[PDB]
Amino acid sequence: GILQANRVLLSRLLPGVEPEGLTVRHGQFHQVVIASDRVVCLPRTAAAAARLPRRAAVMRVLAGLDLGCRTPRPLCEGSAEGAVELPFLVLSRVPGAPLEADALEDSKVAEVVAAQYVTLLSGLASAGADEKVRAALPAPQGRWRQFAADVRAELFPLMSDGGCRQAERELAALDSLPDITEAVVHGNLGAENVLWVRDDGLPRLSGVIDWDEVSIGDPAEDLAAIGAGYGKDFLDQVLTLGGWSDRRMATRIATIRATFALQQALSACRDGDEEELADGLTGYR
Amino acid sequence: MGILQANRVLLSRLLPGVEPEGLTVRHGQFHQVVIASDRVVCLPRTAAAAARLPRRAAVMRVLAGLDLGCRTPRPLCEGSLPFLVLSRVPGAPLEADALEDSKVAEVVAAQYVTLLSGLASAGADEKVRAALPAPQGRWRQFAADVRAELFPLMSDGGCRQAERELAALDSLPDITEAVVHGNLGAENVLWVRDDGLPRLSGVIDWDEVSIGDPAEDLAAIGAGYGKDFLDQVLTLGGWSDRRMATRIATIRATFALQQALSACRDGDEEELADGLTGYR
Amino acid sequence: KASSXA
Ligand SMILES: Nc1ncnc2c1ncn2[C@@H]1O[C@H](COP(=O)(O)OP(=O)(O)OP(=O)(O)O)[C@@H](O)[C@H]1O
Repeated sequence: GILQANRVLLSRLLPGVEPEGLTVRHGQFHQVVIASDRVVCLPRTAAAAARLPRRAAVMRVLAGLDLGCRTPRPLCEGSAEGAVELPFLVLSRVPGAPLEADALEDSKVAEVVAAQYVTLLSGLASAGADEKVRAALPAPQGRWRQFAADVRAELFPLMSDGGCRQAERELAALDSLPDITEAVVHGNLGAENVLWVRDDGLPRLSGVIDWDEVSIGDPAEDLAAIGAGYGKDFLDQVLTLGGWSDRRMATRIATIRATFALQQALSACRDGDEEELADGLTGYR
Repeated sequence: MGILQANRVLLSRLLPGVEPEGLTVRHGQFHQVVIASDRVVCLPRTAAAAARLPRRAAVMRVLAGLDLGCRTPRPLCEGSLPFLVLSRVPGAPLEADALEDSKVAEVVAAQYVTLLSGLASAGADEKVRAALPAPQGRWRQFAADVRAELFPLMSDGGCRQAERELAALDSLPDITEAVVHGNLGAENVLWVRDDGLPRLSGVIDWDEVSIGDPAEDLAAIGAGYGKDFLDQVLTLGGWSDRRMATRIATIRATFALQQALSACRDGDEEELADGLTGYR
Repeated sequence: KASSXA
């Protein structure tokens, strides 16, 4: 596996650590080796290695934002940002665990967890109005049109005729979405990437991980993720508390939310994660 | 009532559902620090430190955006009695004894060099320069406080020796090249252990931070860990020229007097006695 | 600002 094939480099970065004790998260461009206090991004290709200098820069910009929580801090030297290519990138590991929706059935838990999502999203939103953040992050145009193309090209071949018809319904509204580039947008803000410390009392937001898809874009993408994971009522509490419950925002969220499983399937398809592809394609084959 | 009971409205807001009597409060020169599982709440212990706290927050935000190869306390929330919530850096100080093992020493010295290089580079950034204290005459101020406040407590030979140490000190260049932690003692450097060899988790206590001379941080390392270890760091980082060795020696020889000057203003009698050992 | 001998 990746751990085996990269034992020598890992023995340097994590000296004395048994590499069989590590785990790996699959990414589009890099494989991520998870240690106790840090993670190591390993480029899967020469292209992937040439993107790490900019990823270093991006993670440094994120580590400077006021989000009310932690992010993976780059553990390289600043001069790694000026390199053509890096063979690895080490990041601090955000502690904590994902939150089961079950907890949100107690309504004080729900209020306190919604309030902390709002601080995060509000911080991401204001960072997106900042010209220096804007300059350091990607901001693709026409992403919804192109995403629809990418689904049709990469996922439809894996779908039943019924699945394809359902996907077409969901991809329908995408061409009419306004193309909003106003917030820092995590882009994969499912519950597994938002980590909590729940030992001492009510759930407290430790931090956020997996920023591979980060951009300047539409805040509705991140709220859609939340809604996809936690359902209507919890989403409505976040929108109320954040001041985002208007009809325009809510309609964009509904449109994006209906594509969210397809987003997960498209990512799993490009990063080789078989289980995540099977999950994402639930009901489309 | 305790500090915990007294501050309890703010704690239930910041730490919803956390039993206050289960927390711990460490004290410092300026701040009462409530210690929770993954964060601390800094509270001013004076009217002076309540006014300075916004600026301290701003400084911590800058530090959180540097490339030092490790963590720093990240500001998570600030407010007005002002408070500042910071991430808690995990790990523990390294016992000097761990440096007996030469493989541990190499790895630890390597991680110190990364940190010090990061601090050095960071001092060349106009923005950091713009956000961080860069005092001029930091040592002449020191020398005057020592003569005023400590000489009256000292023997004639004590005063003679101190005078020699302050002279050396007045001959140092007023270098402002690096971000200088200012108090980089062992207890301010935390490690992850028991997962192979020690890995630098992060650095805390940035109240003394400035743009300054990095010899101050190297001197602190040598005071905590000794001369073989500091020689290792100086050699690995390419800092073992004699001009650097002079600055390090000059600064280190002030460490007893700095402790005594603090313990004088504190009313701490044991620190004052320890600081003044051999000066009376 | 060395405390306690650092
Ligand atoms: N970010 C942190 N992570 C972990 N422990 C911390 C953190 N900040 C403070 N502490 C703990 O709290 C103690 C007191 O905090 P600190 O040393 O920063 O005091 P201070 O009064 O703010 O500083 P100073 O005396 O330099 O003005 C530390 O010795 C340490 O045990």
